[PDB]
Amino acid sequence: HCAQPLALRDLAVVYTLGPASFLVSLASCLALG
Amino acid sequence: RMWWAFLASSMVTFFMTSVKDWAGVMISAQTLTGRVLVVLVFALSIGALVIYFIDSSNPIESCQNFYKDFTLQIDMAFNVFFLLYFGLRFIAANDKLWFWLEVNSVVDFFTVPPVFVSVYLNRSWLGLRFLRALRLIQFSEILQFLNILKTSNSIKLVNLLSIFISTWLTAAGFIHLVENSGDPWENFQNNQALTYWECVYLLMVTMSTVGYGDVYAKTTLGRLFMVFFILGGLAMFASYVPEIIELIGNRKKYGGSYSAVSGRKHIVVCGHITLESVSNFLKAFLHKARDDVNVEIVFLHNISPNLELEALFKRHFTQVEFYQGSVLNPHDLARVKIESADACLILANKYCADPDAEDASNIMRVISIKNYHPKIRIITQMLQYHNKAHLL
Amino acid sequence: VNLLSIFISTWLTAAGFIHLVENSGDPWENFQNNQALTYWECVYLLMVTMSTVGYGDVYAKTTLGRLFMVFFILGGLAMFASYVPEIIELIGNRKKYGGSYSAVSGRKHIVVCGHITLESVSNFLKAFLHKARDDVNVEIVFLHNISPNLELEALFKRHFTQVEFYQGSVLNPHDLARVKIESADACLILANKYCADPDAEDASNIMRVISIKNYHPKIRIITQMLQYHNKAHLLNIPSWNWKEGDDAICLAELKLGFIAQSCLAQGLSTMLANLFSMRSFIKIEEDTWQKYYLEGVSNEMYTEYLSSAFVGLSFPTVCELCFVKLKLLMIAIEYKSANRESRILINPGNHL
Repeated sequence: HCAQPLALRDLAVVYTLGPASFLVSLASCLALG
Repeated sequence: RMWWAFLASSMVTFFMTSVKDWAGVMISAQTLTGRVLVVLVFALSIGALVIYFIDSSNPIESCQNFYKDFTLQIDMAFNVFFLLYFGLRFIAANDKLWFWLEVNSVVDFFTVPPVFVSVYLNRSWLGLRFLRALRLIQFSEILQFLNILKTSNSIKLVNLLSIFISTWLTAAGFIHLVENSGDPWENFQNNQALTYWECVYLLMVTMSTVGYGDVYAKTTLGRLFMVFFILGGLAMFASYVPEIIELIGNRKKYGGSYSAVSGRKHIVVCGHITLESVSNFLKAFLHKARDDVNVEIVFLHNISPNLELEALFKRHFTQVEFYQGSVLNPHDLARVKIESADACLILANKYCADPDAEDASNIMRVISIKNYHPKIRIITQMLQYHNKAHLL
Repeated sequence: VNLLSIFISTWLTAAGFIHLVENSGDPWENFQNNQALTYWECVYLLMVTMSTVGYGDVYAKTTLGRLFMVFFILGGLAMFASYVPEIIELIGNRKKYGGSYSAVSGRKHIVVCGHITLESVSNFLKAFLHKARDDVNVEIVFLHNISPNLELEALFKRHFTQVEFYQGSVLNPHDLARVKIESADACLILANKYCADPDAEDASNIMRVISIKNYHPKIRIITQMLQYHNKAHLLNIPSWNWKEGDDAICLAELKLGFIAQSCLAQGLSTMLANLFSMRSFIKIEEDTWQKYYLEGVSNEMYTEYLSSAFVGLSFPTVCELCFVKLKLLMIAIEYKSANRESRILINPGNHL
């Protein structure tokens, strides 16, 4: 149990993952239309 | 303790004409596609609320991955569908600043990124996911699309109840999240373990001002928000509800239908129902010397009685009933069950400006009563002798 | 703002009083009975007290403290019953029917004004919103300056999904802008049929027509007219176009013409009434006059452009072919001319 509490590799992307997903969905909606 | 990352994800996330027309058509509730999409998103919001309810008993921070538990995967799928729905919403409208601050948009902004990070990364955190409760405000709306609700009053009442429940559950989730965690300045060692349902019970006690005190918020943040919640509740109760509650409390007094009882005959009295005429008619008809006491007098006048006539009816309540209506309207005749009435007595306005007009009115009342039920006895008062011939 | 400011002021001042009294002790108790209380906790105690919740987690323990809270309770009840409640009731006042109709694209709306009472609205909604009407997307918005009573409120309520009301006068252009009459399909004007003087009511309706035309000339107006001779005033308006669709429903001429033509042939009033009015479907199986009456009522009076195949054929022959082959009854023909405007011809002869 309890593999790792910290990860800088994933921390470099955790900040942008939400906006990344939202922008990808927005662009998909724009392109499919 | 990595709640900062899952909060900052949502925080950062929050911070062509032809396709716009297409999106506006699809999102519009006028089409069936938009109706079905709204129904699906409401059902998914209910599912997300149920997921939060189950996960409330779970520890707030625990490491998990998608393959470990299924409910995590269902919640992820719900978040993906919410993301698609939000994209459609935002691309639908011409102006974008409203969707930059829209309530459903901000709820999605605060609920999607935390799941999107918690699905794969460890330290799964029950963040601001209780905000899915706010989607019950739209509940009344779906009852409109499904044609179950057909009355404006009932729709308004359902909307009021939905908003009440949504605010209750949202604030309960807020209190649960603030109490289970500690004060950030206090190194999270001053937290109090509170069940979500215990938080709901606490909020119900506080809104009613019962204040039992068995359960209360002990953290500084929890108390500060309790003070903010009583402020908001008092303001909403003084502003949002009271006019509508008074609207719900409005009621007609004398509207209704006569409840007949077998073995007790009734006579229907109409015409000039006024304090003087009713007084005289009652002092003569209901004199204490009558052995015929089983007869009940039902009065039918379209004017609502004043306080003195109300008192007059009150004194003889055990024999006298009143209803607001006119014998000209067949529905009002049906209300007093005049088809089974022993007799109909018409009182005349003796002190009338034009006796002929009043006699004509009484004759036409006789015509109405006869048309509804020909085989009923009628005793009508006649001001002028020559007007009796019309009855022939 | 003044009310909120005085609320915050008295709240913080009383909280400071509690904090000062509780942090110290009773002077006769040698200050050893004191309770340690942070100022914000005192503010929280005051707010859970004034809202009458009363948790009991935090409370005053000193004699002077509990003495002040008794006083703070009595004073707060006095201020809530004397100082604030009148202003609170003042703010809670709100105009019910003020507002603007928010237009929805694809949902045409008509604006109805004039004599808006129980009887006129009841009749107009009974005839306009008959359940047989397939044309349903048209929404009616009423505009009359007098606030509706309780029973008219209920009448509007029973058709809440298709009928809206707004308080104002068509004479005021702001009220016209509120109901978005520039995008309205048409404006109907109801007339007070039972008035002491028909001329005054007709003149009022004509001003209503003038105001609506002035706001937006390119709008259709259907107005009820009490007297025949008052219709001439409508010809005075340059914006009044009969060819566009503006019509004047003169109640007197129509009713008395119905009665006169019935005198010429009894039942013609019923004929035309069942022609242009719309009814629900009722089936009679038993052999009575009512069954035949229903097949009679089933017909409705329509208009349509004739095909080129009938050009060069006399009206009797065209009617013959329409009745025999198409089961259509030729009633009238709109004649077109350049020297004269289009005229209706009732049963043209062989020569035409």
